Amino acid sequence: NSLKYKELIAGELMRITHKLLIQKLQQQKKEVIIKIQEIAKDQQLYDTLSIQYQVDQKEQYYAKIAQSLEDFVSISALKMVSYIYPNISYQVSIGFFQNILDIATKTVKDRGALGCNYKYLKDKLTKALNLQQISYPLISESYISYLVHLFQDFNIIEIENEHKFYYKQA
Ligand SMILES: [Mg+2]
Repeated sequence: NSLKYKELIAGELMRITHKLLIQKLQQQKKEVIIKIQEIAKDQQLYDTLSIQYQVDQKEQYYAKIAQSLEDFVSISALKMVSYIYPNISYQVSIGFFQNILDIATKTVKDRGALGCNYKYLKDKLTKALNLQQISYPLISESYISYLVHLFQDFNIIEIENEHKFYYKQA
């Protein structure tokens, strides 16, 4: 029930949904529908849910996914269209995720030659979505790295290989 754990779950779900959304668009008519069984096929999601819950059985794994996805419904990123297992599936709002891409693009573009880092972009996305009706952020660090890497694969962003390190003061 911690706010940090909710964010970590929601961020894996954000990536998965965006990944499915982009796959479906390429292979195709107007709407994109994803099954809960397709959302479930991600190792990090399973590993993240396995931190606090027993999700070795599918139904229990699916239950906990449906629970975390209720917040996605209330912010209009998804809409449930089939309710009765084995047919639990959702329509993805293409505007919601395109808006995420518009905001990410503008944030990094306005920085120009100074550029920015992963925290900055995360705070900026979150401030600009302004989803105060949930009470934890949906944007995790792992979702931001997936976006940054996606942008790099489309030649939009160049990632620096330099890192800072510090002497540990005894
Ligand atoms: Mg993620």
